[PDB]
Amino acid sequence: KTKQGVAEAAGKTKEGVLYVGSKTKEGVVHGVATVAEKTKEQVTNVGGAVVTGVTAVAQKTVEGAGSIAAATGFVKKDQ
Amino acid sequence: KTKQGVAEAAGKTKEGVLYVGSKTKEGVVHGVATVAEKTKEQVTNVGGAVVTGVTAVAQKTVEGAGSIAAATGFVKKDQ
Amino acid sequence: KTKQGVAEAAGKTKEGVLYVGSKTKEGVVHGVATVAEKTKEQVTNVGGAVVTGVTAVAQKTVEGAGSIAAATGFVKKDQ
Amino acid sequence: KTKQGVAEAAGKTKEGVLYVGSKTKEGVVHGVATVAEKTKEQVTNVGGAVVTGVTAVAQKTVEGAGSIAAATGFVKKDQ
Amino acid sequence: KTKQGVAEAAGKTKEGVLYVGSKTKEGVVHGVATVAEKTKEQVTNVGGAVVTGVTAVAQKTVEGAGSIAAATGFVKKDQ
Amino acid sequence: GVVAAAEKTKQGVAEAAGKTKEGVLYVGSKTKEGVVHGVATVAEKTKEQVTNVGGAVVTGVTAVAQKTVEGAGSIAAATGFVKKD
Amino acid sequence: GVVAAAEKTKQGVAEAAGKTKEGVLYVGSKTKEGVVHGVATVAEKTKEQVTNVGGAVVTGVTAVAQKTVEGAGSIAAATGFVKKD
Amino acid sequence: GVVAAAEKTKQGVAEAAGKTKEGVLYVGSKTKEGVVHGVATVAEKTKEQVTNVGGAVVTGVTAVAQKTVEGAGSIAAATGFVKKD
Amino acid sequence: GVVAAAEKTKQGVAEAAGKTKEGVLYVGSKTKEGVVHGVATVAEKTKEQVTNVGGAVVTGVTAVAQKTVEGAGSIAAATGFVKKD
Amino acid sequence: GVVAAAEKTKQGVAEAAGKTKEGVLYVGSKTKEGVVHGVATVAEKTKEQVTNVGGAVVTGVTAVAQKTVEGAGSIAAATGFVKKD
Ligand SMILES: Cc1cccc(C)c1NC(=O)Cn1nc(Cc2ccccc2)c2ccccc2c1=O
Ligand SMILES: Cc1cccc(C)c1NC(=O)Cn1nc(Cc2ccccc2)c2ccccc2c1=O
Ligand SMILES: Cc1cccc(C)c1NC(=O)Cn1nc(Cc2ccccc2)c2ccccc2c1=O
Ligand SMILES: Cc1cccc(C)c1NC(=O)Cn1nc(Cc2ccccc2)c2ccccc2c1=O
Ligand SMILES: Cc1cccc(C)c1NC(=O)Cn1nc(Cc2ccccc2)c2ccccc2c1=O
Repeated sequence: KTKQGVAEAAGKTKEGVLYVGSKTKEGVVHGVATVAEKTKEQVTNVGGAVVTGVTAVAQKTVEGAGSIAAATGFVKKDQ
Repeated sequence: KTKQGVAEAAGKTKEGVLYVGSKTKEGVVHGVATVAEKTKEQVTNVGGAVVTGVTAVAQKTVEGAGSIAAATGFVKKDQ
Repeated sequence: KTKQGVAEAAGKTKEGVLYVGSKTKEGVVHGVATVAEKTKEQVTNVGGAVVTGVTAVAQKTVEGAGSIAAATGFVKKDQ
Repeated sequence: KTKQGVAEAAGKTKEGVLYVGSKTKEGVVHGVATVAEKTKEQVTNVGGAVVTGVTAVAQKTVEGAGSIAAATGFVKKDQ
Repeated sequence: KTKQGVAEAAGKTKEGVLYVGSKTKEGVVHGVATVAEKTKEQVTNVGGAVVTGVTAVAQKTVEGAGSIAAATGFVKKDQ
Repeated sequence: GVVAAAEKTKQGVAEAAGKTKEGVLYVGSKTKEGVVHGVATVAEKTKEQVTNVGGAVVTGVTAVAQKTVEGAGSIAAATGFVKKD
Repeated sequence: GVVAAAEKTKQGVAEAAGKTKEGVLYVGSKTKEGVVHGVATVAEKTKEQVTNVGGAVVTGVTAVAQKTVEGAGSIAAATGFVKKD
Repeated sequence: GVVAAAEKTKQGVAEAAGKTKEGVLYVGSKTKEGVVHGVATVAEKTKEQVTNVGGAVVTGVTAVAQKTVEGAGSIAAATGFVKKD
Repeated sequence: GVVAAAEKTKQGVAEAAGKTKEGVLYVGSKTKEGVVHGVATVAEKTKEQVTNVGGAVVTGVTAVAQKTVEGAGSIAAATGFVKKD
Repeated sequence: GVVAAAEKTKQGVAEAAGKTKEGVLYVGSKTKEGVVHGVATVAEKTKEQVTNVGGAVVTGVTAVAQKTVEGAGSIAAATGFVKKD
């Protein structure tokens, strides 16, 4: 018996109005806003990596070892 | 017996109005907004990687090792 | 016996109005908005990768190792 | 028997209005806002990594060793 | 029997209005705001790593040893 | 006078506008004007008497949602001698 | 005067507009004007009497959703002598 | 006079605008104007009497949501001799 | 006079604007104007009597949400002799 | 006079603006104007009598949320002889 990340709700009544609710959020990206106004961007790239935009990554994994959620704007030359 | 990421709701009544609800969110990307107004972008690329737009990635995996959710704007020259 | 990512709801009554509901979201991309107004973009590419648009990827996998959800704007020259 | 990250709520009444709710947030990125107005950016890159945009990463993993959530703007040349 | 990071709420009444709620936040990034106005940035990079944008990373892991949540703007040349 | 020109190029765009007026636009947005949501009423034994003589009476469980642009929204109006010249 | 020109190019676009006025546009949007959602009523033993003499009475469980552009929305209106000249 | 020019380039954009006026825009936004949400009422034994003579009465459990642009929103209005010249 | 020029380049942008006026914009925002949220009422044995003669009475459990732009929002108004010239 | 120039470059941007006026903008913001939140009322045995003669009475459990732009918000107004010339 083991509980992990469990939302539990219980209610009891006889007469009237009863409301029961449960919510669970795991690995959730919520509410990302970006505004660019009159922005000047000049990029010169020679064999590299340049990142300018908006990146939103949400990952949920079970029994996963060595997982990478996001890898943005990198140069890898492993031998 | 094992519980993981479980939303549970229970309700009981005799007379009236009863509401029971349960929600679960795993690896969810919600609410991404981007606005660009009068933006100037000049890009010169020679053999590289340039990223300017909007990227939204949501991944849910079970029993997956070494998984990568997002890999944006990279140069890889492994030997 | 094992529960993972399970939404459960139960309700009981005798007289009146009863509502029971359950929702589950796994690997879901929701609500992506992008607006570009009077935007100038000049791109010169020679053998590279340039990404400017909007990308929304949602992936759900079971028993999958090494899976990649999104790989946007990259140059790969592995030997 | 073991409880970890569990939200529990219980309520009881006879007559009236009763509200029961439970919420759980694990590895959640919420409320990221970015505004750039009249911003000038000039980037010259030769074999490197340059990151300018907005990155929001949320990762939840169970039984995962060595996992990396985000790796942004790096140069790796391991031998 | 072991409790860790558990939010518990209980209420009882006979007549009237009763409210019971429980919330849990683990590894949550909330409320990040950034504004740049009339900002001039000139970057020249030769084989290095330069980071200028906004990064928000939230990671929750169970039974994970050696995990790294964020690694931003680094040069690694391990032998 | 508004003049835009582009000469001796490979890719060229020349746009000139005298007067411009933008409008309203909605992208991925939700709106709620005059919305009644989630009303629950429980009554066991209610004794009610109404005696109306030339009036406006609104009685019982009432849920009204209204949205008017160039008009008035009323629930109970007992008036008289309404004229427009 | 508005002039736009493009000469000696390979790909060229020249657009000139004197006066421009944008309009309204909806993209992936939801709207709710005058909406009644989720009304639940439970009554066991209700005794009700109504005596109406020249009036407007709204009685019982009532759910009204209205949307008017160039008119008035009313639920109960007991008026008299309405004239327009 | 507004002049924009671009000569002897490979990629060139020349835009000139005399007068410009931006508008309203919504991107991923939610709006709530005149919204009634989450009303719960429990009554066991209510004795109620109403005697109305030429008036406006609003009685019982009432949930009203209104949104007017160029009009007035009223719940109970007992007036008389309304004229417009 | 407003002049913008760009000559002898590889990538060039030239924009000139005489007069500019920005507008309102919402990005990932929530708004609540005239919102009633979370009202709970419990009554066991209420005895209530109303005697109305040419007036406006608002009675019982009432939840009103209003939003007006160019109009007035009233709940109970007992007036007389309203004229506009 | 406003002049912006850029010559003999590889990447060049030249922007000139005579008069500029920014506007309002919301990014990831929440607003609450005229909001009633979390009202709970419990009554056991209430005896109430109302005698109204040409007046405005607001009675009982009342929750009112109002938002007006170019109008007045009133709850109970017993006036007379309202004229506009
Ligand atoms: C709702 C209600 C109930 C009972 C008592 C009243 C006063 C009201 N309020 C109104 O009628 C508001 N109104 N008035 C006028 C003008 C007018 C009214 C009556 C007769 C002649 C002219 C009007 C004209 C054109 C389109 C809309 C409207 C409008 O909406
Ligand atoms: C709804 C209601 C019930 C009972 C009492 C009243 C006063 C109202 N309110 C209104 O009739 C509002 N109204 N008035 C007028 C003007 C008019 C009304 C009656 C007779 C002659 C002219 C009107 C004209 C054209 C299109 C719409 C409308 C409109 O909508
Ligand atoms: C709601 C209500 C109930 C009972 C008593 C009253 C005074 C009100 N309030 C109003 O009628 C407000 N109003 N008035 C006028 C002008 C007018 C009214 C009546 C007769 C002739 C002209 C009007 C004209 C055109 C479109 C809207 C409206 C409007 O909305
Ligand atoms: C709400 C209410 C109830 C009972 C008593 C009163 C005074 C009010 N208040 C108002 O009617 C406010 N008002 N007045 C006028 C002007 C006008 C009113 C009546 C007759 C002729 C002209 C008006 C005109 C056009 C569109 C809106 C309106 C408006 O909204
Ligand atoms: C709310 C209320 C209840 C009972 C008593 C009163 C005085 C008020 N207050 C107001 O009516 C405020 N008001 N007045 C006027 C002007 C006017 C009013 C009546 C008749 C003729 C002209 C008005 C005109 C146009 C649009 C809005 C309005 C407005 O909102």
